[PDB]
Amino acid sequence: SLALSLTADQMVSALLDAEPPILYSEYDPTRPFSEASMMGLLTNLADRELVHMINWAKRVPGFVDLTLHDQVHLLECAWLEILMIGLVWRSMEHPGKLLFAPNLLLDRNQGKCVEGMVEIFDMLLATSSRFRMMNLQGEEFVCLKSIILLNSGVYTFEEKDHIHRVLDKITDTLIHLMAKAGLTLQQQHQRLAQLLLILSHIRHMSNKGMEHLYSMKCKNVVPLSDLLLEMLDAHRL
Amino acid sequence: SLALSLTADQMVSALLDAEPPILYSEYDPTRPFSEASMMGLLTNLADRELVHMINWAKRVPGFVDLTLHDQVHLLECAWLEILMIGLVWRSMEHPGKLLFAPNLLLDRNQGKCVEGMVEIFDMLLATSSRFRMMNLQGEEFVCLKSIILLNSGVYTFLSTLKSLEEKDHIHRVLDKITDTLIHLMAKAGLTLQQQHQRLAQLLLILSHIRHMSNKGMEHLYSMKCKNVVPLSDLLLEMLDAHRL
Amino acid sequence: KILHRLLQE
Amino acid sequence: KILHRLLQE
Ligand SMILES: C[C@H]1CCC[C@H](O)CCC/C=C/c2cc(O)cc(O)c2C(=O)O1
Ligand SMILES: C[C@H]1CCC[C@H](O)CCC/C=C/c2cc(O)cc(O)c2C(=O)O1
Repeated sequence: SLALSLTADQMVSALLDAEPPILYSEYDPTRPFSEASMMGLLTNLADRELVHMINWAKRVPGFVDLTLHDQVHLLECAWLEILMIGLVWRSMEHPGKLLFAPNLLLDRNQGKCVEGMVEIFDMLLATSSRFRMMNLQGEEFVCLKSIILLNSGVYTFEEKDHIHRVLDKITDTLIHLMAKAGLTLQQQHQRLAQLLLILSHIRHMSNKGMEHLYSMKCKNVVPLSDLLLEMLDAHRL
Repeated sequence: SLALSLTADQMVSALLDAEPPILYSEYDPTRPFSEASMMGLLTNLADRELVHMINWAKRVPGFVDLTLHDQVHLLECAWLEILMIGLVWRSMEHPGKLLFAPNLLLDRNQGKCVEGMVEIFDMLLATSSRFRMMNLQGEEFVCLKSIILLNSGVYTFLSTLKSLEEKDHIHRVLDKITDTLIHLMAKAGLTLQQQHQRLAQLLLILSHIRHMSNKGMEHLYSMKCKNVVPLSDLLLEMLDAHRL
Repeated sequence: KILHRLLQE
Repeated sequence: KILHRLLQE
């Protein structure tokens, strides 16, 4: 496995290079927001982001070593967590707002447009605030995003052993980054823990987001694409 | 605050001493299970465990330093995660089974006696297997459980102001528990690389525990509406806090 | 709330 | 399933 063979610097470079682009939304300022139109913008954006994610995932060391069924499973379990951590990262330099896209920057009040949405906005904003508080680095962000991909569905499966080997390698990588940044050994494990504990909150937000998406579907608020319907169905709500 | 002045060994001792007792079920082993009977036994047990959990939380260093409102918030957010990690710990030496109580040891297939329960059983069993695979130690377990208490709801308040004193303090206490985990691993003879790897492995399990709690909360909510079982007022309040 | 009362006992 | 197809594309 070339994955297990990578140095820390090589792992970081591979991850940084695999990063998807920031996409634009279909926002049209000529019409007022409604619940349905905001949900339409967000689901359309998610659909576009998902295609780039699928191809990003293939570039995460170790991922293509798995069977298609395991790849499907990991992405099915983690897709919304991955979208969310990306959103939170994009939004770091915009306190009080969520940068869904460069032409779609929303505050919590605009979140109220959609039933049950502001609660999720609030959690994402608190997570972005936490990233700011910690001065989360770009190199740390990409490690965290790959950890989510490999970890979230791993407990719902040799293949497992391989996944855990890749995860250990990403841990070594995070430690390497912190050491190179001048953190003391004690600060190293403290920060590693702070970062990984955020993943519990991201899991929580994803779970609530999945419940919210299911509610929008069940109330016919917005047409969901076939991809989103299958990603949602995987969580069997 | 004594919390921030405790040594690693002192933290472990405090957490070991705070441990709640293992309760028995009122389960009559001579009578077969029905969906109603099993849910009655499990909800009854959860209610009794919750009362002991509240006393345990008060003994977790740093917890009583918080306002009553912040204490309530953390427990409301983390209660099912805490019950679950305890259950997984109890069941670690019973492959394929869940030791809800010494006289209520249920295996994978018995989760089928309850609608939608088996899926949760399976996630819990996979967690116990993971614990077994890692050889989780009792000292590590109590650290992980306290981390869940302090972490799960910490971002759902700090929310100023000026109760940023609350958040920062909690994060300081969390760092102390991280220090304690690493101390235990160093004491166990792990290399630095193995310590960092194991710490990450342990904390990543907390993500799975969060997931299980969220699924569990939906199951409990559906059991309430199906009126399958009468639920205590405490249980109903802990459930309503998640406003499903 | 019940939890509020138990945390004071 | 769509995701299955997309992973091969
Ligand atoms: C605010 C949140 C609401 C999720 C439930 C929504 O019901 C999920 C559908 C809307 C998707 C929002 C979304 C899109 C995207 O491209 C990236 C994202 O991080 C999100 C997202 O976080 O949506
Ligand atoms: C299996 C799981 C199902 C939770 C949903 C159930 O709907 C929640 C009510 C049943 C409680 C189960 C339970 C009780 C307890 O004392 C400790 C526990 O860990 C659990 C528990 O994990 O319940």
